[PDB]
Amino acid sequence: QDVVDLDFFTQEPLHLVSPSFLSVTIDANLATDPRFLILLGSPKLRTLARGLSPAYLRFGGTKTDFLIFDPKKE
Amino acid sequence: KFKNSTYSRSSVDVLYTFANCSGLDLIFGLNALLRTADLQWNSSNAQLLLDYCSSKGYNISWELGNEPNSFLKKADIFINGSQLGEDFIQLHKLLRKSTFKNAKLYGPDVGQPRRKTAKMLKSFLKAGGEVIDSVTWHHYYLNGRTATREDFLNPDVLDIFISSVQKVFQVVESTRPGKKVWLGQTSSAYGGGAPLLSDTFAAGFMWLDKLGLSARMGIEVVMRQVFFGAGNYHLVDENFDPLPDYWLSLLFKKLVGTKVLMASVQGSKRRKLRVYLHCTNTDNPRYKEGDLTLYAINLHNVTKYLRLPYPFSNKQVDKYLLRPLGPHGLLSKSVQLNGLTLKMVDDQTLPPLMEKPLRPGSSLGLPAFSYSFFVIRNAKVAACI
Ligand SMILES: [N-]=[N+]=NCCCCCCCCN1[C@@H]2[C@H](C(=O)O)[C@@H](O)[C@H](O)[C@@H](O)[C@@H]21
Ligand SMILES: *[C@@H]1O[C@H](CO)[C@@H](O)[C@H](O)[C@H]1NC(C)=O
Ligand SMILES: *[C@@H]1O[C@H](CO)[C@@H](O)[C@H](O)[C@H]1NC(C)=O
Ligand SMILES: *[C@@H]1O[C@H](CO)[C@@H](O)[C@H](O)[C@H]1NC(C)=O
Ligand SMILES: *[C@@H]1O[C@H](CO)[C@@H](O)[C@H](O)[C@H]1NC(C)=O
Ligand SMILES: [Cl-]
Ligand SMILES: [Cl-]
Ligand SMILES: [Cl-]
Repeated sequence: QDVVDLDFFTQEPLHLVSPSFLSVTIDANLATDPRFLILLGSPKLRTLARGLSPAYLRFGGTKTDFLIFDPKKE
Repeated sequence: KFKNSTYSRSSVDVLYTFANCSGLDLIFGLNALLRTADLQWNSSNAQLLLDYCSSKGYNISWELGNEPNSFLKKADIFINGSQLGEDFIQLHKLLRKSTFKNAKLYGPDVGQPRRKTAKMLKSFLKAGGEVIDSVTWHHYYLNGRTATREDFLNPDVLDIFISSVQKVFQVVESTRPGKKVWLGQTSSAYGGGAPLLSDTFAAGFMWLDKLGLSARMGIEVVMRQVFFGAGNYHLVDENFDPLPDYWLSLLFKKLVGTKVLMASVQGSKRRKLRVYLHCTNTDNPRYKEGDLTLYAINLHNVTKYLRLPYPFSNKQVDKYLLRPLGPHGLLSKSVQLNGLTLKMVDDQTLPPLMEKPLRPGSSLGLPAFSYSFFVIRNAKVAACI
């Protein structure tokens, strides 16, 4: 009743994903947090991020289109 | 609701160093709402950033705009897909004149393919498709405000993703055949995630299923919204603690290879027992060329027992079964792998991910409301060597 037979296709790859298939984002809005430097400097966080390498890190989100680079700002 | 903000060189450095130190490849979304009088993209600010990044030796890939389908609602500006394509061509010329002349460019980061979004994507690919390296689109299943527990467990909700993927490939094949298609931003639920759901074990059914369907259907890269941040759908919470979807993601990374295969269940119930098959990840030291990685999701309320087909029926199989740590069941923020709670050894040290070797020839047990990986050792699959 609860036993199920699996069928497998194994003759050739049907697709090839990137080695970075499982990637991640950081929302653009996070750069508006005053503690952004502390957050992304965290050694604990970087250890967790390293576990997902290789991967893309996409910085973007709704705030992407409301962020302006200012070379003068400290 | 959305106001202009500025960001500094420090912020750019914080982001790049995070990525660089973590072995990640940074993709930076440029602001597409900087517009000239004739609604051309004004590239002056982007030029400032490109120059700065080139000055620091930052190897960065680029995007331009996020969800341009929504610009009218968000900013009372409508940019059609043809114009956006031109804007991308102009960004591409800037990249070709920079120190990283071969930098990659992705876009247009449209939402999932409703009528008006599909139209915008089509006109964008017609106009600007030659300069993009991959096509990016976004997906969410549900509104996080109203999503239910029931929805997170519903095959009818999981299945809606299939039609979105089909619609994107239909646009791409009609305009830029063979161009790589990426999910550029994706998660369970929008509005920052579904409270008490998108950060729990229950979130893993959508996440693992999305990965399995994406790989099976031809999507090359899936970008999870978010690694870290304010929304519920984060992989890591505001205390820097990993949530169940982080551990699921780490296991997927360690076990699942690049070469995608196919599994299906006989009797053709395609709904609540969901199965995926790849070659095993060749970087995993424990396994060898030719091994297979099966992963499976059981949305039934009873345990199911899976039987492997010839010639794999008697192979040694390594089980990696994920179940929540109680007392909160599917709504738990803690997970166990083969009965061992997953947690960091210390701030510098991920734990080992310990397999459970099964009795060769045994059926693969998958409890109710659970998901597991199974590595088939010495599978000797030629396609995987
Ligand atoms: N079902 N469905 N999905 C389509 C309905 C429209 C999507 C909702 C509008 C908001 C989308 N909004 C998503 C996300 C969020 O709301 O969580 C936010 O953090 C990101 O910054 C954005 O790029 C994107
Ligand atoms: C683009 O924006 C800059 C900075 O706001 C402005 O000074 C410049 O004149 C604009 N360029 C065009 C071509 O409209
Ligand atoms: C930038 O990084 C990518 C990914 O590692 C690499 O393939 C590319 O060749 C790099 N380009 C340069 C100029 O270093
Ligand atoms: C798209 O928008 C541009 C810029 O406003 C305009 O000049 C062009 O005619 C529009 N194209 C279509 C097909 O509406
Ligand atoms: C268990 O699932 C069956 C469908 O196979 C359903 O009819 C029954 O109501 C379920 N039991 C519970 C407690 O949800
Ligand atoms: Cl359009
Ligand atoms: Cl092309
Ligand atoms: Cl955030």
